[PDB]
Amino acid sequence: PHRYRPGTVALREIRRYQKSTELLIRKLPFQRLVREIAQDFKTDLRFQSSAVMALQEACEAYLVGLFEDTNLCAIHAKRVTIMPKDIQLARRIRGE
Amino acid sequence: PHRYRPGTVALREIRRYQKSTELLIRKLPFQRLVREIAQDFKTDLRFQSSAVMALQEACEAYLVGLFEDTNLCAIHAKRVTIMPKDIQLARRIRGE
Amino acid sequence: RDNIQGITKPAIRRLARRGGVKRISGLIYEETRGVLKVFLENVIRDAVTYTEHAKRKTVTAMDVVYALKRQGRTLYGFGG
Amino acid sequence: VLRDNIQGITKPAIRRLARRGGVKRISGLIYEETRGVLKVFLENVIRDAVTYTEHAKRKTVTAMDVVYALKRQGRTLYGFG
Amino acid sequence: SRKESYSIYVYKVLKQVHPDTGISSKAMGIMNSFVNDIFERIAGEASRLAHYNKRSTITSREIQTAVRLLLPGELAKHAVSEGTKAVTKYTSA
Amino acid sequence: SRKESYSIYVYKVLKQVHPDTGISSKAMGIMNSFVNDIFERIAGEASRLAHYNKRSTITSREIQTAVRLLLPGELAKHAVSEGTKAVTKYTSA
DNA sequence: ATCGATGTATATATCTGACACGTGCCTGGAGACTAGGGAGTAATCCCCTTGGCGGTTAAAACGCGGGGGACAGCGCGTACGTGCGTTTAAGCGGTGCTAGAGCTGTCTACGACCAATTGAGCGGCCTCGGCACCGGGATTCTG
DNA sequence: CAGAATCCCGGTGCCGAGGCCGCTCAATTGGTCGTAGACAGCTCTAGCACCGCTTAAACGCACGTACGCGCTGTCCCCCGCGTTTTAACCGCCAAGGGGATTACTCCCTAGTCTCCAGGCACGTGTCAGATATATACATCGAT
Repeated sequence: PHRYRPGTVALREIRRYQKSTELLIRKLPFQRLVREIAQDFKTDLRFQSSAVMALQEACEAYLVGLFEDTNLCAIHAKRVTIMPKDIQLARRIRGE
Repeated sequence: PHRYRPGTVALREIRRYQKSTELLIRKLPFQRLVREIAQDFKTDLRFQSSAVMALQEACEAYLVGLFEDTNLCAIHAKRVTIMPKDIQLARRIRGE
Repeated sequence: RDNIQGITKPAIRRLARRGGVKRISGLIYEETRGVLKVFLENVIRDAVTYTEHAKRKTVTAMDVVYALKRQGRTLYGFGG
Repeated sequence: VLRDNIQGITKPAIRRLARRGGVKRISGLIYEETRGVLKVFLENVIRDAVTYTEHAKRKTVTAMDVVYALKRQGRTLYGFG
Repeated sequence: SRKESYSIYVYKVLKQVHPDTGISSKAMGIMNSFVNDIFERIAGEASRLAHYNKRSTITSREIQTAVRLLLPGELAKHAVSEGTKAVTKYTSA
Repeated sequence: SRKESYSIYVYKVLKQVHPDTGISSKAMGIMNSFVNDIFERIAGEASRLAHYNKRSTITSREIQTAVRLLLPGELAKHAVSEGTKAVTKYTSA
């Protein structure tokens, strides 16, 4: 059967997800995680349907931006694979 | 004659200048530069004696911080010589 | 609890793909989970503080908008 | 008018600043990049300082105008009142 | 209760720039938030500028200076002309 | 005419913590600017909290929440503890 | 297996003006009374958020063929640092003037506040077509 | 040069955008008058200019070896493909905890005249810190 060489599909996916607009995190797992973390500060809290969506949009934007910055640091070392030290360097330089 | 090996004087200067607190740029050449640039916006400007000092302190602290940041991204490439691309990369990641 | 495991590997891959990353090392996942957890913790602490000041029991979208606004990032589309 | 004074930021001063930052070895091209960066930095601060000066209808630039200009960018400087 | 918004004004402007084009509800909510954002930034800077001069009244000079300080060069260059023309026509009426 | 600064109160505290040390005018300038900075940050945050809830007055509840938001966890706990202690002594005076 | 040429630190006595303090004085915090509207209370309405039953699938988890990337070695030449003599002009100390920051002093143009008025705005119901989802087809580009 | 994957022509049908109607309370015109800041006049701070003596710093230089960069080498951490099996998806129905609004009322702050003392400048002096000379000994270097 026909088989694509390594990386052809990665580029196709890159184009697909750069052209799309939908959310990428599963709604239920995120909602359960939010309800779990909030329990340490105050018990029996309640959340409106739009608050979880606002938190999801902010978190997704933050991670996308951090990955964009990490990609520059990876190319600078003449590597292609991103590694934890690259994230650590980007975060240190950003002053987080 | 007598002659030290490469780098020992550099290290001695590093240990010296991190202990001291004086200014490193000449006061008068800098005052001329400040009166040079300000004239492009308005003529006959005057500067209080302390304003030039405030600008010099801000500029020196800024260059020192930029070089400190540049050094981290320089070591990451397994090099010891800093080069222009390190400054350009640091400024790009800082978002300015 | 195990709820942190709900952010499966494919979701992280999709996020990395949107950022243009072509090849990803297998250790990036635990670091990404650690980075996300502290961000969520930071935002929720502020949101819950605003909720508690109002004597409410339900957390509204305005409290999240103000938390993000204080951290220095502004969100458009949910209110305010 | 001064046709050119930015040449007055000498190579030794730049080396000393890199030394305070812990830089051990410096490439020969760093000097012109550093001059360009410093000039770009100074223009942005001076434009605001002059803007406050003109708004106040004064003719003398004052330390406080620089303090407020620096504050707007988030670089509050302590020591000059 | 009744909630105020600029939605009708945003629609009138859109109909003047593109009579055949329409706008969805999400875009109306975004524009309605963006307007309040810029409003708070300009009013904030005008407030700081008033105290440093010991003045008790905000005037058009404070707005003009705040606009020149916040917006980049070309945008400020056009906006200042728009405001000057508007105030001149209003006073002439 | 007569200016106003915190140099006296800073000196009283200095002589209470370390009765044998003095302070240069250069250090006094930094201590004077530090107080104006934190004062402005807290009053700003308290005003925003009061406006969002549609309240006309600023009370200790606003100050306590602002303190819990601006200061880190360890500084906030002690500051709030002694703030409430002081308020209790004042109200009981 | 080592030792001596260099540089740092530290120990002591002298000078001189920065900071602590004492005298002076004036403007702004405390005492005391008053008015009212802002805040704090319970009751009520009512809507929406918390949970389960059902079921059928979009998506995650499991193996592995095998690749092109990350990592190291030796090799080597030229960019940069170190050591020196010449000479520039900043630094410092002093003299003269005045642009212009700053302040007191005069008064009227501008605004806040009350009241009656009314139409531009928001609340809800209606409707119909750009959009959306589907199928079957033509065309692309990688290999 | 085969063909998996892609882009999109064309049909049905829907529910959201546009549009209308209802009716209220935010915005308008008019009058009153108390005072913030626009303005003139006057003062004297410190900023601008000018000169000569000194030598720390700067330039321009010689030069040699440490670092930046390059190929040859490799071995395995992952990309892409398929099967299992799942728990996430929609969809329909529960129901009372909590938010939103109303009317009551009391205690809290703002606002005012009175008045007297805390802390804002001026003056003074003395000893803390800046300075010059000598040397213990560590470190770096070639053999």
